[PDB]
Amino acid sequence: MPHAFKPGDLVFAKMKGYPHWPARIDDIADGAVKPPPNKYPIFFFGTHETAFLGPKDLFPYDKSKDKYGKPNKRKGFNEGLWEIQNNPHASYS
Ligand SMILES: CN[C@H]1CCCN(c2cccnn2)C1
Repeated sequence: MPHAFKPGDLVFAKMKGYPHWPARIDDIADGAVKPPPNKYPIFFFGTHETAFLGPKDLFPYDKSKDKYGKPNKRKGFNEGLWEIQNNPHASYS
């Protein structure tokens, strides 16, 4: 049975105006800005951007990749697909 989201989990993350996007739940570094309550720091593969999202916009990657893991024309998306498949836990700093 599912647990709550934790750092390192792989997802497709939905934002307004954008396709479900390959991403991961990030950790929060000592001294860094924390998310709002009930929100997680989401690192978007390919764009390397961070946004804060709640579970309603988070789709676990294994269950969802057949639907959402196809090439997209949008900037960064196909790099993102490579990252989540090939090195999803690397530093992209
Ligand atoms: C994939 N393009 C969007 C997706 C959602 C995350 N976006 C953010 C969030 C915070 C800052 N900059 N960009 C970029």
